[PDB]
Amino acid sequence: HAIFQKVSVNGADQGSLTGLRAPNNNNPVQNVNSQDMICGQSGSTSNTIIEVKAGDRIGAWYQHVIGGAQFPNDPDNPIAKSHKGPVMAYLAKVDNAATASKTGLKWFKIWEDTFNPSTKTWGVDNLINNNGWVYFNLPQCIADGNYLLRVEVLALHSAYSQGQAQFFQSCAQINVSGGGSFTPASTVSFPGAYSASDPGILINIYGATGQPDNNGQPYTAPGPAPISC
Ligand SMILES: [Cu+2]
Repeated sequence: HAIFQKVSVNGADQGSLTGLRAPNNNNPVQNVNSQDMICGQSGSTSNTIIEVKAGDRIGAWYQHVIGGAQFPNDPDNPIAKSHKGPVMAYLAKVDNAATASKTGLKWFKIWEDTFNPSTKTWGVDNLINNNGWVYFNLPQCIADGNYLLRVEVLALHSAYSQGQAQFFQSCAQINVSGGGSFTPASTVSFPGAYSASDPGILINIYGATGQPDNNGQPYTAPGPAPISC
């Protein structure tokens, strides 16, 4: 249970919920065919469009609730340690990131932090150690203009049952300057890109000793592979 609620651009804090379409509650989305998969549950919307340069170091901040820890010494801030899973970031080109409908967009993945089998480290593990932040560079080649920036935590602690994987998503409204001429060869739909039966969604991550180490096996994140310039 956590909410993507803040963006940083090359270390510059943009402010809580500034430029975000984020849910009001930290409850997970579990139906991969729901419209809630696009930007999380409908909650707060911002009029701000975050100005970014292609290649910038983007930070995405998860916290247990809106504003940080739910209470002093909250053990589930930024997110419960049991919630092992990947973190993924997608882009969708839109004309107007402040007014565009989240429905029917053409998404492509730009980054993911999934699972390292030799270190037994999940993307969520890195999120926790970075105090809720996940860091990734916008591709140098993406074209100028407005995008929705979709960041997604997929918690797999009870994903061994159908439809029980937990998704925590929000969208950031951005405008890219100094970009290139990249257009994705292929795009995916949200909802639609994920299926409940995907090997990275319907999965038992627990090993011999009951640890969430995926039995040291490689993990296949759902959706397309990250694009390359
Ligand atoms: Cu949770």
